[PDB]
Amino acid sequence: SGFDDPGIFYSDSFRKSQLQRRFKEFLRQYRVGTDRTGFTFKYRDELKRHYNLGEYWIEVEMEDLASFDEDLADYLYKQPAEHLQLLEEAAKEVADEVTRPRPSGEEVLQDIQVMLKSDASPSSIRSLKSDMMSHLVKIPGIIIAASAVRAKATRISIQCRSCRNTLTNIAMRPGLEGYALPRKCNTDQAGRPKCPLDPYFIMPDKCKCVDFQTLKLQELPDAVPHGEMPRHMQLYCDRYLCDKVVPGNRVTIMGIYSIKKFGLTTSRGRDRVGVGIRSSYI
Amino acid sequence: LKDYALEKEKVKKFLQEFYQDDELGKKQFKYGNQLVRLAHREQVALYVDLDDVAEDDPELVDSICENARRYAKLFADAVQELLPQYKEREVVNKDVLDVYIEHRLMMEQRSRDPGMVRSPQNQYPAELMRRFELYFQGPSSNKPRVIREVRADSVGKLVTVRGIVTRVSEVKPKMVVATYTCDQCGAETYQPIQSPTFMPLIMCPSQECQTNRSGGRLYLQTRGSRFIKFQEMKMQEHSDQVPVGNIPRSITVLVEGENTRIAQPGDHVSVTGIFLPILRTGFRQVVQGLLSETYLEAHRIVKAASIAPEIYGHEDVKKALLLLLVGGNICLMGDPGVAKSQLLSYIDRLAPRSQYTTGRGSSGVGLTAAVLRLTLEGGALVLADQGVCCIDEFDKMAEADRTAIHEVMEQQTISIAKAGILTTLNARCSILAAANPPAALLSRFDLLWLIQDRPDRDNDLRLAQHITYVHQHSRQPPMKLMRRYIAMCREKQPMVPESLADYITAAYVEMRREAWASKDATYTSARTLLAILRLSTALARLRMVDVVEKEDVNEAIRLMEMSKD
Amino acid sequence: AGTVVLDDVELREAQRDYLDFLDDEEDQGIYQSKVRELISDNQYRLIVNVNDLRRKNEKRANRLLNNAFEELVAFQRALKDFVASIDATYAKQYEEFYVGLEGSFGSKHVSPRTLTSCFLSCVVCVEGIVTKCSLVRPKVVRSVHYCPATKKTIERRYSDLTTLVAFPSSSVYPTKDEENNPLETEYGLSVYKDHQTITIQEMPEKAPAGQLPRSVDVILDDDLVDKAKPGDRVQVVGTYRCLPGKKGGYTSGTFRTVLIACNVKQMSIAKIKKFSKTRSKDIFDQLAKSLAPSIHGHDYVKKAILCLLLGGVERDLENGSHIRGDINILLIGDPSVAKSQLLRYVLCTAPRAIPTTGRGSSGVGLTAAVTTDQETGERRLEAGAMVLADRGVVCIDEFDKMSDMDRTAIHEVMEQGRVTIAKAGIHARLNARCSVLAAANPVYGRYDQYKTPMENIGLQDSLLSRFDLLFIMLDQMDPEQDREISDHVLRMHRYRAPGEQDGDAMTQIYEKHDNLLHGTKKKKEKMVSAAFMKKYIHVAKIIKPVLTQESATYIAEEYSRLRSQDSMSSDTARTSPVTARTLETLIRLATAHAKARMSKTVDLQDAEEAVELVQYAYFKK
Amino acid sequence: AGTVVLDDVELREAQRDYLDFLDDEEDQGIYQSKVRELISDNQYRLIVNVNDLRRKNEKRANRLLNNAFEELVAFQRALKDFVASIDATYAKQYEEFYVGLEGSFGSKHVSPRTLTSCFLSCVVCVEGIVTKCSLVRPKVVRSVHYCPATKKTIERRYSDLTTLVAFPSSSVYPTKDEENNPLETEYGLSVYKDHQTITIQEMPEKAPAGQLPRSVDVILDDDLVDKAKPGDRVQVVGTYRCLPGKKGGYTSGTFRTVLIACNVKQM
DNA sequence: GCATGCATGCGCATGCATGCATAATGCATGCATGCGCATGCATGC
DNA sequence: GCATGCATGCGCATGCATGCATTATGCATGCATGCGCATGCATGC
Ligand SMILES: Nc1ncnc2c1ncn2[C@@H]1O[C@H](COP(=O)(O)OP(=O)(O)O)[C@@H](O)[C@H]1O
Ligand SMILES: Nc1ncnc2c1ncn2[C@@H]1O[C@H](COP(=O)(O)OP(=O)(O)O)[C@@H](O)[C@H]1O
Ligand SMILES: [Mg+2]
Ligand SMILES: [Mg+2]
Ligand SMILES: [Zn+2]
Ligand SMILES: [Zn+2]
Repeated sequence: SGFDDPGIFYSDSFRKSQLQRRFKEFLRQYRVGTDRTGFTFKYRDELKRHYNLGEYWIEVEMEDLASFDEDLADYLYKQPAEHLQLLEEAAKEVADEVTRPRPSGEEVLQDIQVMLKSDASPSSIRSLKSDMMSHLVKIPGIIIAASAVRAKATRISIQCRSCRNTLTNIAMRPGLEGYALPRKCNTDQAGRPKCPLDPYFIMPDKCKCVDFQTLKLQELPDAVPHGEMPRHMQLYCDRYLCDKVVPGNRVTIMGIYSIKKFGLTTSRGRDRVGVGIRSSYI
Repeated sequence: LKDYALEKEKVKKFLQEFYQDDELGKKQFKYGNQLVRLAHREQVALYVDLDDVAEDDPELVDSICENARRYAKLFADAVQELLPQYKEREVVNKDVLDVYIEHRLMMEQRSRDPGMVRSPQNQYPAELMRRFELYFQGPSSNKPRVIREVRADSVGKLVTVRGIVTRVSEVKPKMVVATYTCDQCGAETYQPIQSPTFMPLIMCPSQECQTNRSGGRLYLQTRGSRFIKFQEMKMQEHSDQVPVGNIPRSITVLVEGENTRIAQPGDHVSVTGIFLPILRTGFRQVVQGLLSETYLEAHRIVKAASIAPEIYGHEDVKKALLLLLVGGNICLMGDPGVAKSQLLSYIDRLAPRSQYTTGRGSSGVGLTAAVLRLTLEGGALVLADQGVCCIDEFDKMAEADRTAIHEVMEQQTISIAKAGILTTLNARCSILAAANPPAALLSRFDLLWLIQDRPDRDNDLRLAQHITYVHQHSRQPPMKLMRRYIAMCREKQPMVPESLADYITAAYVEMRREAWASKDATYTSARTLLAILRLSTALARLRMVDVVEKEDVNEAIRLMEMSKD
Repeated sequence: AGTVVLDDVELREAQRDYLDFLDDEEDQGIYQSKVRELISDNQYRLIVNVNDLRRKNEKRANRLLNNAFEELVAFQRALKDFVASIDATYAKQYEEFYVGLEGSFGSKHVSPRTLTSCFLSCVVCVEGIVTKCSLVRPKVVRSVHYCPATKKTIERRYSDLTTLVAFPSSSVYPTKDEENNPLETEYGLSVYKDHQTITIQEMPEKAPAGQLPRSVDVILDDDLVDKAKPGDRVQVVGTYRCLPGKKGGYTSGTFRTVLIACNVKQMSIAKIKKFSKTRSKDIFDQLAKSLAPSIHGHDYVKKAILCLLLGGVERDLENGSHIRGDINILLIGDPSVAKSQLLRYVLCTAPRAIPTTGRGSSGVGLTAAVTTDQETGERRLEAGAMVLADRGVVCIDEFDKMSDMDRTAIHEVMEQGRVTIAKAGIHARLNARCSVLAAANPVYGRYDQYKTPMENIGLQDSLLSRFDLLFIMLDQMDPEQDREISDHVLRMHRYRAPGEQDGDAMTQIYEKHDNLLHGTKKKKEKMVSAAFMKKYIHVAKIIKPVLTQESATYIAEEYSRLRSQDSMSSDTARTSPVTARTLETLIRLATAHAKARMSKTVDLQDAEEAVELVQYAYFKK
Repeated sequence: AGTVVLDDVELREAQRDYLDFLDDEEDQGIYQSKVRELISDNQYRLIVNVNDLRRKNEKRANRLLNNAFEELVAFQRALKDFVASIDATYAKQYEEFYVGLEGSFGSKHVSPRTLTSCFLSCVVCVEGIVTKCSLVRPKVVRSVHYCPATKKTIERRYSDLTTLVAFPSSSVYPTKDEENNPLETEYGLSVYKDHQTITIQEMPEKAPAGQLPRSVDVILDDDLVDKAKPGDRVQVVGTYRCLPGKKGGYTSGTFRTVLIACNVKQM
């Protein structure tokens, strides 16, 4: 009849998905104990208790995962960005499995932050060079500055000027990365006149927000070379990692070595010697 | 406005309630039996009467009348929910579509745990698994409307119309829901259709393809798709309802699965339908805004004794007309002023399948058939197939029409070979013709009746008295039964025994001998014997006898003698 | 848009002026009863005389003619106010009411050829013929949608031609919720209005000879959808505006001009009761005598024409049988016996009269035709002369020159009154109930007395039986008859219209006596006025008489007597054969005479008059 | 915009619930005398105990604490209805009335250091000291103009923070007629409302020793303009919302969070 | 009381996140009408 | 009645006015803070 639009539907199906399934089985199966006294389900019970108490975070030791299956542990050491997402989805699915009979009304299943911990000996901050980009590194230091906690968006929704149509549930990228709005209104309009150029506005009240913090880390005075100025580093903290460190503490931090991504902006200032340099962080 | 849940519950209880009506004189659970049959493939569509609902709640009926489509969907969902309760056994024999439905339900039970979260897009479309259709019957209190007066006030309502059929479309499948398979996954994608045209999809919305970001591409399938039977109908007003000096108006109807193949061109029909628009996108127009075209969606389509007692006299001609109607070609030639046209009009009105032509108005393309945007549409001779055709002022027709009529009478098929048309048409119809005062009529036709106006005083006075009675009291001096009697009569087929042949043979020979004695006689041939045999068989059929008898042969001989004299 | 207006002197004053215009309390105005009639009839528009407005308030009329849209808006607001005042309940049904216009516009009375840009944005009047029409289409005004996901219903309002210029923000159909939940359209709750487009051409009679015609395009709104049809002569009053083209960068600077109609017009008790009850027979006596003073003598033809004007009675029965009720006449005479004058007078007097000479119209243009529409590929029906003249009169001059096939075609109309049409793809039965006048010259130029009428007429018996009456007229050169004819002709010639100076270039029941048009001797009698004659004819045509038992046997016996006298008439020949149609003709003429004098039943005198007519017409010396 | 809403179960039910909450006929409630006091004092806002609402209707309190804006709108509508009911004459003066909140919020009692994105779009309570204040500035709500050329007056309505997101079509000051005749602004007939901005810091007595302080920014509307001064210890209850940045192509994805006060208390 | 220390205080430079300003051309579609063809109607002789 | 004339009628090509579709990058401005300077206050001896 040319008026309605019922949409699109699909049905459940009859290698990354297999990786997520492997992580889920690891979480549901892992146990620690003895043959004499049996074994206890470490991560299952831990996730159950944390979700029940309201703490949306768990900590995973890489040695346990390597014991369970070395392939996934080796994978996490090389491409943390994707396998972290897969492991978080597996943790969310397990938490849904264990705590199905929740109190009424609170049906919404929230995300879960997965932290990492290992017994590997650290390495000097001076060893950070080009070869370690996008890998997982462990570094000691002393914290000297900590900015205020701010808000950063993970899901956004935008509206059109003329026809007031909406694009919803757009996923933002983690880290210090931006987003560019589209310029064309994607609506089929025949006979109707069309929308202008650049018609989109960001709706603030319909976005998902998380905590955000930046830290300044200095090389340990115990390991600074004689007669050399100490070096510094900038750290990114998200969600539950905020407020865990006070300036002046001596900390060991495991993270990913990255660069900021805010587009191909032109260099500024009266000095323009450097070409193709992106500010780095962890 | 009222919540749909309460009315859905009311619909369910109404379907579960009624016990009242039974044909055999009892109290029978009708809707329960209908639902039990619906559980398996013993019934593939259900019709709901809005007169039975009126007993308990008329506001439901009014809301159904004004908002018919929403209530149709609600009824469909309610019946689908009720179906599992009434089911008692698995299908004894099932076809391809049932095999898909069973397999999909089985794997849905296999995979989906009761507690896992399911996206609103992850469900099956309602109409894909459904295999039964619901239609409504117009209220008896509701008065049928006229094609001319349905307007914007009637868009979206439930209406009942009566009209004449002029155009019918051949059956073709119509898409309901399209099924897609991804290039790199086992998932299935469903696309509902509610538009005259649609744009096929490309990428796969399945969860696995999304998680892997594989970029798999969809492909259509025809086996998994759902198709329905679709037909297009054209209707016109009766000549009675047209105002002064105007022309009949037309409307367009769409016809669904079981309602398909009910109506034929030239039939008078009553249609219960919903009046809905179609959004039109195309050539630019003068006035801005949203215009639309209207059309009708159907849910139900519904289609010796005295012959012309108003006309005085011609009793033997009336008997011959009765025999022609009953069956096993009659021509009348008369002076002007004798009502020959009115007999043909009565014959046209009485016959189930009939056509009536007046002369050059229906000449040429009005007969035979022609090609129109391509489909071939027939004329009066084609429409009257297996019926009776009536032609007035036969002698004034063009020669081509007369040749076509002769071909229909003798060969019973039409052959057309012209630029763009090369066909043979089946016309198994008997012809009644009228004319004014030739060897062609005697040789080709079976029975000729010559009506000569001899001015006898007594006959003229009686005719005047009868006409005055008709004009004054509007009724003759002291059809459904006739139609039923003819229908019952035509069911049987008598047979000719071996012995009577000799008698018949003798008669024929003697008749021809007399015709050879009277040199003024014109025609006797085996065609006359065939006509006599056919008339005797028709009379035996009237008596419902298995074996031809003597009285039928005598009456046929007497009728032929009266016609010839 | 939050912009609002607080004060406007002109609009408020104009609204006040219309409020005072439509009060009708201290005046003899009628508009109050008009509004009450509109409420009674459920209609929602009014027609107001422009001359009346100018008489009451000339400035408002000047402003309305010079400026249309704002003044029309003020009119509609005032109508809403007064409809609410008289009955606020009825005003709830309709959004806004409308105003029609009527009266002599004067200078603005403009032909389709003389419409110019000088009259833009004003109200104009135009007279023309209709050539193109389009199918009726609905248009959305208010839309309603429902969301099964959230159980919420919303409504959107549309206003496209209400505002002069529209923008892409409006006229957008909603399909999705704020959270992308699908919406289901609910057609029952929406609001639609009908729309049609027609084309009008300057009438060929008015256009200068040898020049191509010019046309205007008209848009018909919801109320005026079915008020026009192709091939019709109409007068349209409405606004003349420009058409906004759709968005673009470069424009040539040429707009399209479209007339938006507001009014469409099809151009056209005690006294009667007393006169009828007192006169009875004298009713038809005077009506026959006073039929046309311009024509001398011929009482029988005047009686027959009056019988056509009154006519018979259409009858139907249980079996669907139809019985004809119309009358048909054929006149044959020598030249200069004023047959064409009679035809022209019947054209002038009869309500629906169409003249169609012998070779002027062919068989296709008489009844109807079927044409394949190139725009859609469908088949459409075009009505001919006889279908247009339903329950009317068709006059055929020079009937003898008509071809045989056309007469065979006319047979269908003359016998049953219907036309059957069929071509592969469509078939119909159109109504064509009608009456026919025909005048035909004799074959030998002048009627031969010695030869029998059959040789002179030269027509078959079937066609003669189709006609109810045959009349033969002769120019006998009697000196006294010639003197009378000369007196009458020169009296009519010397007459001049009263109120017109000599030498210049160029209602009472009974007409005032005239010295020349009537004469000194005729002072003892009077003639009936034309207007009362038309009113009485219409009233008589409405009346439905019934046949009595006294006259049926009498008429049947006389029909048998005629069919036996067929052998007795030895001294004279017969003009027309006697068939079964003669009895129906007798009954029809009896009923026509019973219509002439308003009563309830058919009496013996009407039968006697019918039989006198039949005897006179059917035999000649 | 011609779009309208016909039915909404949640909003209508919430309005009915507040109507029953503020009746005080068959109960020992006091809000009727509070409304009479407000009418007597020409003030146009009310303060309602959160604990009282939770005791009478726990579900409404839960929804209001978890979702602020819609529930506050329903409160304001109910106040308008009851002010019209008791005395319709007084309700003519003001466009819409406002609601304050009071009582023990419990878990939502939050220090400026512990405000997080978890409490966004909810009503929060904060205790702090005032450090920065700004001058009071008027803001236009309804504008009125006059045309000496045509002797016509027009009025334009403005609504910026009433709606979550604003567009360039609105917030445009008219200066010319449809035929380019100049318009003269008439400041007497227009409508303005006052506006102020303050900053609140966590009290040094409460902050952990040796750590830098953290602060929040507050916007004070027309009624609460003069209720705060620098160097003062206050408690503020109000909504915690994001701030819409002006139009642009590329966004970094970091919003600004601003607390919009509804109640300010001098402890 | 005079000599000295010094926590407070002020004005102009650069660095960096947000924010502001710019801005016709080419290609597609439906309406009007010519040109070849076959059917069919009407008109003579 | 048969032979001929012919006004009507239909389908596919091109020509021409309106109408439709497309579409990121570079430069400017205000907030934060270092560095040199002079006044002035407070603290000793
Ligand atoms: N036997 C009859 N009985 C009654 N009416 C008759 C009879 N014969 C003729 N008529 C009347 O005479 C009229 C004959 O006209 P019609 O039947 O058209 O003649 P035809 O068919 O020869 O052209 C009809 O209207 C009919 O009413
Ligand atoms: N009876 C009459 N009375 C008056 N005028 C007559 C009469 N008969 C003939 N005429 C005159 O003779 C003329 C006849 O012309 P017309 O009616 O064309 O004759 P026809 O129609 O016979 O060819 C008319 O102009 C009319 O004035
Ligand atoms: Mg006939
Ligand atoms: Mg004449
Ligand atoms: Zn848009
Ligand atoms: Zn797939």
